[PDB]
Order: sequence, then C-alpha cells, then structure tokens
Amino acid sequence: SPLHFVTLLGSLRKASFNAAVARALPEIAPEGIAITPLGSIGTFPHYSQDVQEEGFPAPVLTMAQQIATADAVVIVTPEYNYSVPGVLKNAIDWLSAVSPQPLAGKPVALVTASPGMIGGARAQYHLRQSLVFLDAYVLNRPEAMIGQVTGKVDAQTLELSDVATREFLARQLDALAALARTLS
Amino acid sequence: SPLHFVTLLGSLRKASFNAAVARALPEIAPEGIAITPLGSIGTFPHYSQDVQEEGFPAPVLTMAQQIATADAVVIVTPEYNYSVPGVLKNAIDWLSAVSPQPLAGKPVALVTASPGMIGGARAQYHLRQSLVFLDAYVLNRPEAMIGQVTGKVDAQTLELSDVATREFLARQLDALAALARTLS
Amino acid sequence: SPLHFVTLLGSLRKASFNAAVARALPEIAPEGIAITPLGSIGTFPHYSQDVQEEGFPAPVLTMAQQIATADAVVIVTPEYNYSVPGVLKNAIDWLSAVSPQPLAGKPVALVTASPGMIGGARAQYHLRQSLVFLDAYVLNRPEAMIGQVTGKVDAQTLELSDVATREFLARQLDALAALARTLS
Amino acid sequence: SPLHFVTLLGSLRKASFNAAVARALPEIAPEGIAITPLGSIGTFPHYSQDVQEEGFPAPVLTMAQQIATADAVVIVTPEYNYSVPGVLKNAIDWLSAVSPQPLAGKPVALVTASPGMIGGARAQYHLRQSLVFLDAYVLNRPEAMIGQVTGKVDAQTLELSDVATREFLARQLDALAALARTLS
Ligand SMILES: Cc1cc2nc3c(=O)[nH]c(=O)nc-3n(C[C@H](O)[C@H](O)[C@H](O)COP(=O)(O)O)c2cc1C
Ligand SMILES: Cc1cc2nc3c(=O)[nH]c(=O)nc-3n(C[C@H](O)[C@H](O)[C@H](O)COP(=O)(O)O)c2cc1C
Ligand SMILES: Cc1cc2nc3c(=O)[nH]c(=O)nc-3n(C[C@H](O)[C@H](O)[C@H](O)COP(=O)(O)O)c2cc1C
Ligand SMILES: Cc1cc2nc3c(=O)[nH]c(=O)nc-3n(C[C@H](O)[C@H](O)[C@H](O)COP(=O)(O)O)c2cc1C
Repeated sequence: SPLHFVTLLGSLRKASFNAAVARALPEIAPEGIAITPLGSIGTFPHYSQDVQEEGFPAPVLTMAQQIATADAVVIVTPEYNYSVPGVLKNAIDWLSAVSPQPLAGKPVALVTASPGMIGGARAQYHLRQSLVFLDAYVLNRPEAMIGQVTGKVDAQTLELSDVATREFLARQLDALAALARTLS
Repeated sequence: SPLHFVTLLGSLRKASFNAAVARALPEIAPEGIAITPLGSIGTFPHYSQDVQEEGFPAPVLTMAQQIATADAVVIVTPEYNYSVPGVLKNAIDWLSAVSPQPLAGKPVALVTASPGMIGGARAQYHLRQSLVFLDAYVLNRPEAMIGQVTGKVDAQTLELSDVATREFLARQLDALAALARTLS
Repeated sequence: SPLHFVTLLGSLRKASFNAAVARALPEIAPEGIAITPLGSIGTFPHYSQDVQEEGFPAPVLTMAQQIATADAVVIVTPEYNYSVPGVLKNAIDWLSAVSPQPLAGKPVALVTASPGMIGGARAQYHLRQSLVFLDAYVLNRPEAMIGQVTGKVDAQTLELSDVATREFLARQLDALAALARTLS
Repeated sequence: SPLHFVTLLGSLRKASFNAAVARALPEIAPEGIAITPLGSIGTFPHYSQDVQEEGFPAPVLTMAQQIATADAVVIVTPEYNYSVPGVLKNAIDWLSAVSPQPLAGKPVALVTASPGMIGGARAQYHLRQSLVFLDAYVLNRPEAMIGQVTGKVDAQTLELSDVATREFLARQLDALAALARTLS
C-alpha cells in the first residue's frame, strides 16, 4: 500500500547542505513510499497573535493541510546555536496555532546535516521537546545526524553523492514507514 | 557608578504580557541602573546566509551595537511549544553571525511570563543552551518565571501592577548588576 | 482485554509524596488495567561495567523481565536539581545494559510530583531524552505534573487525597492503555 | 598566584577512558595550577532524605569541603543514555543537599569522552541545567568533547596519548583559571 511523506526544510540558502539532503529523499525513498517537498518556511511571517486574528497566512494553511493529509513528515534541518533555527521554529509555531493542529498523531522523522562532527544532534532534542507538546510521534530509531556533510554532497551539483549516507537515510525512511503503519 | 541594561522582547503582539513586564523594568530598575528597550525583533528578516552576504540588515547591526555597548541584556520572552519563540531565536541567530559577536562575555538575565503555572520555565533552559555557545554569562540566581500573569498585569492599561512581582524583578536586576561588576 | 502496568518509583524516603502517588495507581486504574509495583531502585548497586562483566545483579534482571512482560511502565519520580534523581537514572542505566533491553518498544507514561509550582516538569524532558535512546514510546498526552503535592496528599496517612489529581491520573492511564494497544 | 583544581570522575570501571583523561590533568595543568582528584563517587550511598536525617555520610562531607576550598572543579564524565550517569548525578544530588552548598559560585569546566563521534556532548548540557540550580559558573569556552577516545588513549597503559587532545585540555584549564580569577 503506498504512503506519502512530506519534507520540511530548515535552511533558506541555495547552497544549503540540508536542502541537498532533502532533495535526495524522493530519489532514495523505498518502494511504496512517495516523497514531496513542502513550501518554504520563508514565505511565513513571524508568528504574531495580532496577525493570526486578522487571518492565517495562506502558506501556513497550505503547509498545515499538506502535513495533515500526509502519512509522515521528514524534518531536514541544520543546527543553529545548539538549537533549532528560529525560522524553522517560527513555522512550527504557526502550525501549532492551526486548528485542527496538523502534527498531532503525526509520525515524524528528524534528519540533520552539518559540516562539524556533531551533525546537528543538539537541535534534534530541542525539536523533540516541542514535538511532544504537539503530540507528534517522532521516530526514535534510527537517528540521522550527518556530520562532515561537505564531503558527502558535491558542490556545484548540490547533490547528495555519498552512497553510505544515501543508504542510511533510505533505511530511516523505511523505519518511519513501519511507524506510520503501526499507528494506522 | 551607573550601569545600562537593554531589553530584548520575545513577543510581537500589542497586548503581550511579556511586553508589559518589559516596560516595567526601567521604572523598577534600582538606583545606579538605567534600562532602555531594544528594537523589535520583527523588523529582522529570517536568517539566511544568502541575505547576510548581500549585507547585514540594518536593524540587526543596530541591535548588535546596542547590545555590545550595554552592561547587560535582559531577555523577556514567552514560551512557545516548550521552547523559545522562533522569532526570538531568529534574532539570536542574526546576532550570532555578527562580527564581533555582541553576546560574548555579556551578562544576561532571563525573564519569562505566562498565564499557565510553569511561567515559561522550559524556554529558559533551551535559551541558556544557545547562550552557552555565544559565551554569554547568564544569571543563575534568581530565576524569573511569572506564571498566572493575567492576574499580575491589568488589561487595558497593560501595566505590571503586581507589587510582589515588581519587587522580585527589581532584586533580579540587582543580581544582574552584581554580575556585570564581578566581570568588569 | 486486560492489561498490566508496572510502576517505577524514583524516591527512596518512606514519606515520599511520589510514592503515595504511585501507591494510588492500582486503586485508580480503570477497568481492565492491573498495576503492580517494581522492586526498589535502592537495591541496585551503582552502574559499573566491571560489576556487569561479573554478572548482572539479580534485582536488575528481575526488574528487566517484569518490565518486559508488562504492557506498559509508569515512571513516578521527583525532580532533583532540575533533572532526574541519580538513583533513578542509575536504574535506567542498569536496564539499558541488559540484553535484550526491556524498554525497547515499551509504552511509558511519566508522572512527577513536587511541593513547588513546577511539579517536576524539568525532570520529565531529561528523562524523555534518555528514553529516546532506549526506543521506548513515551506518552505525549496527557502530561502529569503534580505541583503543590503537599496539599494533595493527606499527611500522617500518606495517601493521595486530591480527587481532581486522582481522576487526572486515571485519564492518563486510559491514554497509556490506548497507546499500548495501538502498538500491538 | 597559584590555583588548585579538583577533578570529579564520572565512571567507576578500572579501564575508564574518562579516568585516563582525568589522570592526565595534573600532568597537563599549566604553571601555577595544581590539580588533585576527589574521592570516588562510588563510596556514596544512594541519595535519601531518610539517610540524610541520620547524617551526611563522611565521604560526602569530605568531597564538599575539598570542593569548597578548591579554586575550581573539573568534571570528567562519560555520557550514559544521552544524559549524565546516574552514579555521578547521585554525587551531585548529595552535594546539593549539603549546607553550605559547595558548588555555589564555583567555577567549573566540563570534559566528556566517548568512543563515538558525539564525544559525550549530550551529557554536558543536561549537567549544565543542574549546575544552574546550584549557582556554579560553568566554563562556556572552550568546550571539551573527546570523541573517538579509543584511539586517543594508549591501551594496556591507559594513558592519554593524543597530544592535540592533551594541549586542548591545557587550554581549557587556562580558561578555567581565568574564569576563577575574574570571580574573586
Ligand atoms: C547562525 C548559525 C549558527 C550555527 N550553529 C551551529 C551549531 O550550533 N552547531 C553546528 O554544528 N553548526 C552550526 N552552524 C553551522 C551550520 O551547521 C552550517 O552552516 C550548515 O551548513 C548550515 O546548514 P545549511 O547548509 O543547510 O544551510 C551554524 C551556522 C549559523 C549560520
Ligand atoms: C504558538 C504558541 C505556543 C505556546 N506555547 C506555550 C508553552 O509551550 N508553554 C506555555 O506555558 N505557554 C505557551 N503558550 C502561551 C503563552 O505563554 C501565552 O500566549 C502568552 O501570553 C504569550 O506571551 P505574550 O503575552 O508576551 O504574547 C503558547 C502560545 C502560543 C501562541
Ligand atoms: C537533592 C534534591 C534536589 C531537589 N531538586 C528539586 C528540583 O530541582 N526542583 C524541584 O521542584 N524540587 C526539587 N527538590 C525537592 C523535592 O521535590 C521534594 O523533596 C519532594 O518532596 C521529593 O519527592 P518525594 O516526596 O517523592 O521524595 C529536590 C530535593 C532534593 C533533596
Ligand atoms: C549504560 C551505558 C550508557 C551509555 N550511553 C552512551 C550514550 O548515550 N552516548 C554515547 O556516546 N556513549 C554511551 N555509552 C558508551 C560509553 O561512552 C563508553 O562505555 C565509554 O567508554 C564509557 O566511559 P568510560 O570509559 O570512562 O567508563 C554508554 C555506555 C553505557 C554502559
């Protein structure tokens, strides 16, 4: 039976390593899994309750409905200052205020890429804490931290070339698929 | 000898309880301490490395220089989804990329206000982790979590009326003043 | 279909409020749920790989199987120094080293109690980070933080008296029960 | 002016890599710094308020005064289950209950070692949260995470061999020394 995962990207720069990792997921997705990207978090305005009462920003509603109708979400993000990038958290913040709230009961897998060796590990646990509050089911195993990403995605092609990393993510995706089927 | 603290506000809505708490600090500041607000984090664009290379946004540079020349910073913010509001973290993110980086060696005190009983405690530790990376010296004691804030700031005047809360913050400010003098 | 939960207690003192809360769970468990206590974490020696090479202590293996054969685990602990009590973390440390590891795939609900306003919340999230590594499924909703436990447990009888708190714990158990059934 | 640091060790096994790292510190300490070990955390019984009412165990009071009279403390610990080892947290628990509490105002540097890529980083931040409550000053920079410690300690002699790692630890000590002098 087919499944549909959507990806939420936490960096906005064109040469983003995390963007490259994210773009490789539809190509990597195992059989019975289709993966499409969500809109950019950059079209979102800063969360404000004054702006929310004037009406929810359109791209917020679009992402929410895309998340709600998907079987799982894969969040692919860098780590900024030992935590999650504000831009990404601002998106999570908009989604949390949406009714009904899209991440409740939603299987989610985390992927972080970094040039350093920690591979964005610190952000993941900060992100998990937020996701607890929204009642998402976040994949425990396996965890995907991609350190030393520069030697794993080639520049000017901005493609995830590393076969080992590619295989690793493909098995994470399978583990997320087992999770969404366990809760269905 | 006089001291100068600047305040960074984490909510953007007019009726923000945290804004009310922040506005009460110059009035509450003990003798030998002057407190001024910083610019809004809402004028900041989302952090992007592509935008940074085109030049630092003006209000980012203004806030950085205001932070660098101050004796301490007081961050007054709500808690969003068990963490720090993305908008605020986006600001921290911009400041981290500034050279020289304004929060290094900077005494900082945290204040959180919330209608619930936890009083924004969860955000504070997430924020502390980010501040470690930027080498800020964050006040350990006393901690300021204002739960049940609705009964402590009156509506339509948006003023921190609570005398007990006011006194508490005034002694926190004194504790931050002792910290900035210990490291000078 | 009946279910069997086990409780893990994080405090060692006779007059523990968290213990009173734990003792109340068998009595509060809804229809179709039986809840039994685990052994004291106080019989465990400090974790050491040297003590492990010579063999797992009997009470560690006992707790491991009781956890394994149970449908869910309920952890009831105070908060020590903004984190989890070392003695309780020590028990978690012992269990994690057991093969096969008992908490893998194990539905878990957390309950924390404190005389303070925070109600042991800081401990719950630190504990959640450890439980991710052990691939346990920790109940996201509802969360049980019991603040001001002092006026919620009758003294000299050490019984959980607050009915509102009591019915609350029963709603969590039903949710934990729902989680265990979703993962079977 | 001379300074005296004490080391707190988080592992109990004879062949501990973190122990080897701790043993190297007196030898690596720059001019004007003397570093002595504290007693084993393994002599401490599990924390209990009942065991405390009958009196603080002698080795807890011993560690407390050694910490008190020392200019700084260096904590060297592995990471257990994405957090701090229970046995080490247990020692922290005992110390926090001592009056006067030894870590108040105490300059502290953290060092963690792991065979893995993460180098015990997750433990450091959990530990930082506890240390905020105890009003210790934890060195922000530089941070010492020793990953792949296996190829950095000579086997059969259990000595810290990596010179790059060794000089690194000496740069932290100088920074810890600078912090202790800024707060005198
Ligand atoms: C403001 C800022 C904060 C950062 N913080 C961290 C960090 O805390 N830990 C880390 O390993 N890398 C950190 N980095 C580096 C990023 O991991 C690296 O720039 C990465 O390539 C950015 O992600 P991207 O390529 O998808 O844009 C930070 C970078 C920036 C610009
Ligand atoms: C998106 C969002 C997330 C929130 N998350 C939390 C939370 O995690 N914990 C909490 O106590 N309150 C939370 N709140 C409630 C705020 O604490 C409350 O709205 C507060 O008044 C907002 O701060 P302000 O008054 O300064 O704007 C959240 C509110 C919003 C809109
Ligand atoms: C070593 C120690 C650390 C503590 N740390 C905290 C804490 O971080 N936060 C808190 O709210 N209470 C803290 N407490 C207070 C406990 O919540 C209180 O002792 C509680 O009654 C203990 O739980 P119990 O009754 O089940 O033994 C601490 C107590 C001790 C002895
Ligand atoms: C119970 C237990 C939990 C562990 N948890 C982690 C962990 O979370 N992260 C990690 O990188 N290593 C973990 N390890 C592996 C240790 O880093 C490894 O055993 C290390 O050599 C122990 O430090 P030591 O040599 O000083 O005793 C764990 C080991 C044990 C026994």
